[PDB]
Order: sequence, then C-alpha cells, then structure tokens
Amino acid sequence: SFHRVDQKEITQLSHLGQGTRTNVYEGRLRELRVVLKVLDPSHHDIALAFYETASLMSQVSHTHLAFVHGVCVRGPENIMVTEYVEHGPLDVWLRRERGHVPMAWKMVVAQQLASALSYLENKNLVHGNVCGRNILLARLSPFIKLSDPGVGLGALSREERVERIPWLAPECLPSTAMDKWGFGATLLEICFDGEAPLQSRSPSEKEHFYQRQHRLPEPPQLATLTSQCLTYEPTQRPSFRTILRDLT
Amino acid sequence: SFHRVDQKEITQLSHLGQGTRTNVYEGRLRLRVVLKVLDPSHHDIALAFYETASLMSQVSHTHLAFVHGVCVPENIMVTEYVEHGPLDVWLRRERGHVPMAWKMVVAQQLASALSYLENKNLVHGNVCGRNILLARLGLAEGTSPFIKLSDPGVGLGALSREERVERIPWLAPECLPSTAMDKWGFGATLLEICFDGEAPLQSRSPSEKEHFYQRQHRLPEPLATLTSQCLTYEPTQRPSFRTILRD
Ligand SMILES: CNC(=O)c1cnc(Nc2ccc(F)cn2)cc1Nc1ccccc1S(C)(=O)=O
Ligand SMILES: CNC(=O)c1cnc(Nc2ccc(F)cn2)cc1Nc1ccccc1S(C)(=O)=O
Repeated sequence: SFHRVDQKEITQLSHLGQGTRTNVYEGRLRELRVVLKVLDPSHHDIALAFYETASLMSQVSHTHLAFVHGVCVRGPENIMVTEYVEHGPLDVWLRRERGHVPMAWKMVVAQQLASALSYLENKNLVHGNVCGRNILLARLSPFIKLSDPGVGLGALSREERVERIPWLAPECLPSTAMDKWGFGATLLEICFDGEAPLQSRSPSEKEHFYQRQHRLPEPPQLATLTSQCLTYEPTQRPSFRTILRDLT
Repeated sequence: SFHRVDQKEITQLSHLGQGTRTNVYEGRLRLRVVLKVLDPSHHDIALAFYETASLMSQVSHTHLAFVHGVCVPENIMVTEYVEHGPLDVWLRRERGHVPMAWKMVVAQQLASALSYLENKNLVHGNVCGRNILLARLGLAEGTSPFIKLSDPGVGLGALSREERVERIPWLAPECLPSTAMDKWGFGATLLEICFDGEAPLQSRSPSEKEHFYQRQHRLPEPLATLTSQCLTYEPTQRPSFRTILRD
C-alpha cells in the first residue's frame, strides 16, 4: 500500500548520488521538488524488498521521517518518489564542517534520531539502515529527517551486508534490536564528524572485527549510551523509550 | 579603510568566472572564500576597486555579501563564498519552473539590502542578477530563497563608455554620458527575474542598446507598476526603497 506515480508526473534532474542498487536524482513531481531513487534492473525479490520499503514509509507519519510520495515503474526501472530535503545527507555535511560542529548541535540530532526510532519501535517496525548518510538535514538548532532504508536488508547479499559494517548489527551478518546498533554506530559517526570507525578497513578486516566480537571505540556525554547500544547481545540493548528519556 | 590580507593567508583554486576587469576564483583564507583578481590595471582602476572594498568593509546587512579585505601588481578582493552562486545562472537552469512567490521573496530581500544602502546614502552602482548570490535555494516545502547582494566590483565611475554600454539595461540612463541609479538597476533586475534570467536587450548590439537609451525607449512590462516607476528616465521621479520595500 503505496501510491502509484505515472512517469508523466515526474521530471528527472541531476544525479545526487548512489544507494544500494540505486541511483539517486533530484526531480519534480506535478509542482514539488522531489528525490528519485532509481532501482537498478532487478529480479522480483529485490523489487519486492524495494516495494516493502515504499509500503513501510507510506504507512508512517513522523516529523523526523522523510515522506514517500509513491512508486513509478519506467521500463525495467522502479522509482521511489521521495521527499527532497534542503541540505542533504548528514555525513557529507559533517566531513565538510569537521572540527567546527558543537557538541550541543550533535545532541539535538541524536534526540531527533532517537525520537524517530522510538516511534518506529512503538509500531514494532524495523528501519534496518540507520547511518549518517540516511540522516537528511532540513535545517542546519538542526532539523533532521531519517530517509527510507532503500532495498530492505533481507534481500541483500553477504558482500553488501559486510559493506554496511559498522552500522550493520552483528546478528545480521549471518528485530527492532538491530536499529539500536545502527543508532549507536551513527552516534560514533556523528561524534567523529562523519568519520565512522572501520571505514578504512577491508571487507575481511570488517568481517574479522565482528567474528572476533571486537567492540567499537568510545566516542563524553554519549559514551555510556553508545556502549549499551553497541553490544553483541541484542536483548541487552536499551529501548528507544530509555534512550530518548536519557537524552532529556 | 578595509583589511589588508597577505598573500601567505590566501590560496587560489577553481576559476568561477569573470567580472568587469576581474577573474573570479574559489579560494581559501587562513575559510572558503571567493577571490576577485583584478586584471593588470592603471591606478584609477585599482583605486576604484579599493573604494568598493572600503564601502563593503564599512557595511553590515544579512543580504549583503561580506568583504574580508584586499591583497596587494596584483589586486585581490577576498570576499564571502555563497553556496549556489549567481541568480541569473540559476534562473536560466530552472526556466519555467520558478514560482512567482519565490521571485517576490528575492525582490523583498534585494529592496531590503538597497533600502539599507539608501538610508546610509551609499551607492551600489551594479545591481543585476549576476551580482545576486543564492545562499539558500528555497526548493523544499516551507523553505524560501536567501540572497546576498555581491560587492559592485570596479566602481562605475572608472569604467569606459564601451563597458557602460555593455551594462545596458541595468545601467541607469543618466550614467551613459546618485542613489537614484540603484532604483533603475533594481527595476531592470526585477524584469530579469520575471523573465527567468533573460534580461531585455541582451541579444541587442552595443549601437542598438545605446540607440534604445538615446531615443528614450522604455523597457517591456514584466510587479508591472513597481518596475515602470523604477525604470523612468527622470531619476527624481523614481520611488524610494522605503516606498518599494513597504509596497
Ligand atoms: C528521502 N529522500 C532522500 O533520501 C534525500 C532527500 N533530500 C536530499 N537532498 C539533497 C540536497 C542537496 C544535495 F547536494 C544532495 N541531496 C537527498 C536525499 N538522498 C540522497 C542524496 C544523495 C546521496 C544519497 C542520498 S540517500 C539518503 O538516498 O542515500
Ligand atoms: C562576493 N562574492 C561573490 O561574488 C561570489 C560568491 N559566491 C559565489 N559562489 C559560487 C558557487 C557556485 C558556483 F558554481 C559559482 N559561484 C560566486 C561569487 N561570484 C561570482 C562567481 C562567478 C561569476 C561571477 C561572480 S561575481 C558576483 O563576482 O560577478
């Protein structure tokens, strides 16, 4: 249950970047500025995991969640028509403004992210792709929108799950609990100005880090919170009601 | 008058474009900045470039771009880098898809900056879409654009007749052979904005542009009352920016 968009209602503009099995563009929707996520020519299992994301995002409403307008089918291409956010991905912005991002600013983003994830938790819904790249800035206090997760995690290959380390929950390498790990790793990425740990490490090194059960570094007002979220035991991770209450 | 910047504090990068007697580059200041590199010039030209740095260093307004100072045979104005660049370039890229409400925001922000200059009895002398820079695009829902009026570059008084003729239709007709000239500049800029970065007479030759002003021909209608009032050949008949801003 998502809206079907005819290709006559959309205009594809400049390439913005790439997602997992997708090419992201700016566009218009008849007029609104939108973001088009063009899925690669794919088999039905991949397309279905992309429809599941459109469905999930069409059934939710939260101020810190980006809007999904619907889905367009253009030949072998599936297009998710989504909300355009002014300043784009958070990680890109953090690397541009490195050393000049206040801790109070980072705490606002963390609270807004926990708020969106608490809402998904209450509805027993899984995002499965929480990372700085999927955090979009509507305003630079800041105002964030968590993007759709793209092709659902369950449809991806081991190689793609290994690429998602350290954001990927370790139990997903071979539940709502995976988003606490995602949130925790995202907090480290925010503290480190868009420089996530293990980003210079090879796939074998990333996989060995998880296989040996090595823990990620400490970020100071967030060290306890991240350490609790970044536990290999999913049941031991705190709830977002706890995380959100503790951020206040 | 303005801050002096040593060549050791600035790094020159990508070539953005050209200005009147300048080459505009992206740069770094030990901050991302814009470097306005003056061509090898006579002292009258350099002095008119210093007058601009001096004028822009003595002003502070949210819709006016910042001047960091000057680096001194090379005269380099070190200025504020504005994210999306020139308005006219953007308008031509987005032709047919720019809402009227968006254009009205830009017009208000421009009149606001020019009202501030008017109150201080300061003359810009180069109001055009090219000198309007977009800090924000106002593309997302419930977001409006945010403009910064650039410095005027080499002051009008130092330029040749050929360069003043090239500035038509933005150039006030009394300048071809006062704060009043910025009302004409503003009016012509409003036409350019309404026409999606396509100013009138832009395809016309220098002889044609000069004949248009010499015969006292009036520019087309786009805001129609406001532009018609601003684009009058009698400088005293042009409305004040307090009137323009209030309207
Ligand atoms: C749900 N909508 C989005 O995901 C989305 C919304 N607004 C954007 N604004 C923007 C503004 C300026 C700019 F320079 C770049 N982007 C970017 C977006 N995605 C994006 C864009 C590029 C690369 C990766 C992604 S992603 C999250 O899809 O991986
Ligand atoms: C006072 N500061 C400026 O003038 C200035 C500030 N930011 C710019 N950002 C920008 C961003 C993206 C892009 F692709 C191009 N430019 C361009 C600028 N000038 C400029 C640049 C090229 C041509 C003409 C001028 S001009 C006004 O000097 O005539």
